[PDB]
Amino acid sequence: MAQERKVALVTGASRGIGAAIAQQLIQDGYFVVGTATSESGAQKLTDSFGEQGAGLALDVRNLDEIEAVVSHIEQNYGPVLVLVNNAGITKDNLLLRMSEDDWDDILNIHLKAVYRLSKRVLKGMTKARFGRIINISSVVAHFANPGQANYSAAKAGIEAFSRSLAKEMGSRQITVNSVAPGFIATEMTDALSEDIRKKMSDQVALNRLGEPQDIANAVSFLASDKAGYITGTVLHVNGGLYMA
Amino acid sequence: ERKVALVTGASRGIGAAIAQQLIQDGYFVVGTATSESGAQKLTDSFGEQGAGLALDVRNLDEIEAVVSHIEQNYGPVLVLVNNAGITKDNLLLRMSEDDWDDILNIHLKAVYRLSKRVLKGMTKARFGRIINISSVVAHFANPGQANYSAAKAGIEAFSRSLAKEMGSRQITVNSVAPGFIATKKMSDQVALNRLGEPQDIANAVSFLASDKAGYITGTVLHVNGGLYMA
Amino acid sequence: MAQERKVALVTGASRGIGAAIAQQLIQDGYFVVGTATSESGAQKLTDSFGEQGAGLALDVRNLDEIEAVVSHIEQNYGPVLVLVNNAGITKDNLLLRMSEDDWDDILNIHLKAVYRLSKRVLKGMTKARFGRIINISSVVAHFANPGQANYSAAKAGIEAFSRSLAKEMGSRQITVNSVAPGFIATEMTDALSEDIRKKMSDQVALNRLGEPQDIANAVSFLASDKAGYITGTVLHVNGGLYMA
Amino acid sequence: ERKVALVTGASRGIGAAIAQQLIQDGYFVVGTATSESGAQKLTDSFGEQGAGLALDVRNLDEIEAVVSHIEQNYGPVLVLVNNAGITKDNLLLRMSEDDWDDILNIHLKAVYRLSKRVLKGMTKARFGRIINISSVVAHFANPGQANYSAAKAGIEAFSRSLAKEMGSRQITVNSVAPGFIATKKMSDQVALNRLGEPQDIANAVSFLASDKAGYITGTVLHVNGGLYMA
Ligand SMILES: NC(=O)c1ccc[n+]([C@@H]2O[C@H](COP(=O)([O-])OP(=O)(O)OC[C@H]3O[C@@H](n4cnc5c(N)ncnc54)[C@H](OP(=O)(O)O)[C@@H]3O)[C@@H](O)[C@H]2O)c1
Ligand SMILES: NC(=O)c1ccc[n+]([C@@H]2O[C@H](COP(=O)([O-])OP(=O)(O)OC[C@H]3O[C@@H](n4cnc5c(N)ncnc54)[C@H](OP(=O)(O)O)[C@@H]3O)[C@@H](O)[C@H]2O)c1
Ligand SMILES: NC(=O)c1ccc[n+]([C@@H]2O[C@H](COP(=O)([O-])OP(=O)(O)OC[C@H]3O[C@@H](n4cnc5c(N)ncnc54)[C@H](OP(=O)(O)O)[C@@H]3O)[C@@H](O)[C@H]2O)c1
Ligand SMILES: NC(=O)c1ccc[n+]([C@@H]2O[C@H](COP(=O)([O-])OP(=O)(O)OC[C@H]3O[C@@H](n4cnc5c(N)ncnc54)[C@H](OP(=O)(O)O)[C@@H]3O)[C@@H](O)[C@H]2O)c1
Repeated sequence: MAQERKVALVTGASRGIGAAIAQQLIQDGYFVVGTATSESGAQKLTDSFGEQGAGLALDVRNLDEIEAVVSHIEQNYGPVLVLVNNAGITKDNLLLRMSEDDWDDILNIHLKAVYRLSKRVLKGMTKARFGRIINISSVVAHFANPGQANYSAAKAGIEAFSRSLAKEMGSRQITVNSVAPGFIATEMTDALSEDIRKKMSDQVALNRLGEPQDIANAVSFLASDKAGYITGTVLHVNGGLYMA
Repeated sequence: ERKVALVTGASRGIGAAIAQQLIQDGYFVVGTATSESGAQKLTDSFGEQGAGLALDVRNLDEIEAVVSHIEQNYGPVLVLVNNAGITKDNLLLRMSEDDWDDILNIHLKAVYRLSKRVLKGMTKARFGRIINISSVVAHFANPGQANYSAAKAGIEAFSRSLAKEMGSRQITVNSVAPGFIATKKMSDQVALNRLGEPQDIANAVSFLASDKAGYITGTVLHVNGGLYMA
Repeated sequence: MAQERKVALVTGASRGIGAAIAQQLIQDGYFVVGTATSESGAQKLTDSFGEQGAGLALDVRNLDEIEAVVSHIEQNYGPVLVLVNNAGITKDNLLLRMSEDDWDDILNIHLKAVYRLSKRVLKGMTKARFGRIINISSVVAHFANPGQANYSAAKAGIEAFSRSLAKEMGSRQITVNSVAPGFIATEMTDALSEDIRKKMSDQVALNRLGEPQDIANAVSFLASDKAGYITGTVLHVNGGLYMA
Repeated sequence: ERKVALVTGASRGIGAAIAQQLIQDGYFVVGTATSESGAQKLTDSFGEQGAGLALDVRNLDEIEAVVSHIEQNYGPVLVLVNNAGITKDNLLLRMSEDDWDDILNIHLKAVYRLSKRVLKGMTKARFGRIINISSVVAHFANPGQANYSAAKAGIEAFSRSLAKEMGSRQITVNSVAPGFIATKKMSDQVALNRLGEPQDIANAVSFLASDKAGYITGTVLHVNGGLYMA
């Protein structure tokens, strides 16, 4: 029997936020394809999802890989009808020490990848007259952070891209939205001290760090029928760290 | 039994959809109408999972009597949805003091009054949801609606201040800003090329009132089909 | 000889920001009417402005006073063509201790006064096909501050009011804008300790408290021909305390 | 002598108005064009109060040569106005990699590159103005402009980050977002019921580059006639 569930593609699904998003979309009833940067990582995803998802190796910096991955999904599982752009890294530096590579690599991994993957999935969504593109942004696209001019520019760019695309695709009942996490407990915050986590949580109105599941819950909502009249927005999930 | 939600203006439209959805979600819903007859209709619709009460949100005495009644009979209000409203549009040159004041009182003052009155129960519970219905026109301005736009924008700023005050007690305070909701030129302005339905707003309120939105506070959730985008 | 300069009305011009705005608009060439809450305060303003302005007593809570003041200006100096809504106070309290009076008095002094004064001056601006309404808002209408739910609601309301009015009056070449100060050195910050002023200035990107003249400079710009294509905006003057 | 301003794309339109205004304000203005012929025309327009240089902001080598030349011959760049730009609009389905990349490079990458290159002189002076020309469409979205809107929104966020980095040295970093500027259906969307002129933008840049805006940093100054309001 053929794969019959709607297909979601979640980039960077190995851990933390990406992993929680992938698992929640599986629980919601999607067939989930998740990506990792290595075959070994991809195989781990495959095993975690069991027979309701697949893991694929992908470096989102490369158009040929993006095209190959989506073609593979279309040929084996179905058209990508939910796209979650989550994969990313940071290369922080004050501008006076921010190299051409530091800049280009971050813009390519974040903003260029959103452009490339969004463009590649539009045809299938158009034919379906259904689609969800959900981009993971950051509180830092709103609240200024020194040392992250590259990351902030990319994430803000993604939000503006999302608005333009939402206008273009709305008549096909495709929604395009962003989710902007605040302080979410991840590998990186785990590496910080208890004292610094307390300083962080004191700035959050809710007085605690969030969890990957909080971001998964937002993505889940946006990907659902409960959010069909929401498009071109940023859904802030930061515990009142930043309010708009 | 269940946690109690209070939904103001639950007789029809958006409020009715919200009240019915929160019932389906598992809340005991107290819905309000401006008449005793409207309040009875709600009691009859909700049956065992809710109650109807008459309330004019312009009046502090009624607000205090209504919440007291709920506390005596059903339990503390742990989800407050401030939805009751009207419009009295006019270009500023034709906008009377009464038209200004009545809109500010029904929308913004009521949010201040009801929010203040429910804080103690939420604080004791270390749980709460205050969900205020705003509007797209608090962002995308419309001539003739200076009173309504001022009130809804006020509500949003109120909500941010209160979110900061109450967050440590795990009370979230948020706004939902509907676009054009059906109660051709309009739907052409919307990216999705259709008007919204009350259920679209109920769905957003339902999300916010749930554990799925436990880390969301002080925000505006825009439900407008791409009529206005941030 | 009759009063020939364009007339500006600046509410609460006794000190700090209001005083600096009034004096700058005089330097710009306006005839400035400033207000104070007492006759004694009004007389001080009269003397400070010399023969290029007037002081009038006004409590902006009262419609009859607002109407009387503007009528007086029209009968003696000219139509109000620049309106600067600056007068105000705070009555801070956490919501559980914020009384009906605390709420009503702040909404009336800030938002109702803007509505009342704006409405009262429109006819003269309409006839002139020139007008500037400039409302003094606050960073707190944007950046959440506990204890100021009344003040934040009023200032945010003023900004939304300004947008609606800007749409209504734009075809008459009347602009309606707000200026949102951050940490400005005033009587109130003078009353704080050196330590607390240092904590404040550490949060400002420019690493210092602003001065009343910084707000006057913004108001001056908006009231000028250099800002004739700017309407319905908030001009933030906070040294990068809050960025949008 | 005077403080040096660099204005990219000063040949015509908004950039030309900015360059002429900054001259009137008292800056020595270095303006740029994409050709040697265009650069000569600027040198001739500016006379004693400015110079023209050829620059394609897509190229890092040219950016570095241009600023070095200015530093050798005129003084450190203390006011940088990033204005040079083009559009390559298309619906996303027809937007090629080249059309994406070229817009990102000319707009956003150039702002990164030029800002980085001028920091040292501004830091030494403990004075600086970086003024980036954005656009209303970074806020009020337009179909067909996903590349341009992404770049301009990126520029604004870049500007906020840099404003935080450089503020202690009294360097301000701000964006000016023009609406429809003339270079009927359009002017009906504008509250002021007319298109803007290049001078409206020059006036806003002039304000920001002056001591009258010494406490303004990390902001967007909207100059759009009420086409889009915050
Ligand atoms: N954590 C937070 O608090 C926070 C706050 C704001 C925004 N965000 C955003 O939320 C998203 C999740 O971030 P995170 O902190 O959870 O990340 P993370 O735990 O570090 O995970 C990174 C993921 O992205 C993948 N990845 C890295 N480089 C890649 C490339 N070139 N191509 C394809 N995939 C690549 C990684 O693959 P491998 O595992 O195979 O290396 C991994 O799955 C990001 O977009 C981030 O910017 C997070
Ligand atoms: N519809 C839209 O497109 C739209 C867009 C943006 C925002 N909103 C907001 O959504 C909310 C609901 O709007 P709607 O379109 O559903 O309105 P609606 O269909 O006219 O319903 C109004 C409700 O409020 C109640 N109400 C009116 N005045 C009241 C008072 N003084 N005290 C107590 N209750 C009162 C009414 O009670 P009775 O039935 O007893 O009269 C009714 O239940 C409002 O806050 C509105 O501003 C709506
Ligand atoms: N200072 C800051 O850092 C800051 C920050 C954000 C926003 N703001 C805003 O900027 C404006 C200036 O504030 P400020 O702190 O400079 O004020 P301030 O120095 O305390 O001056 C208050 C002024 O308003 C007048 N006033 C008070 N109550 C009045 C009433 N009922 N009717 C008429 N006039 C009245 C006072 O008159 P008398 O002198 O006769 O009493 C005085 O001239 C205000 O709107 C404020 O909300 C200031
Ligand atoms: N016009 C509007 O309504 C509007 C609205 C929003 C934003 N803006 C922004 O305002 C800025 C100026 O726009 P405009 O309307 O004045 O444009 P314009 O009249 O077409 O002028 C463009 C300028 O940029 C230069 N330029 C183009 N490509 C370049 C490159 N690769 N390297 C260096 N310089 C280059 C041109 O030089 P040559 O003369 O040598 O070709 C010219 O001086 C742009 O950033 C634009 O995005 C304009």
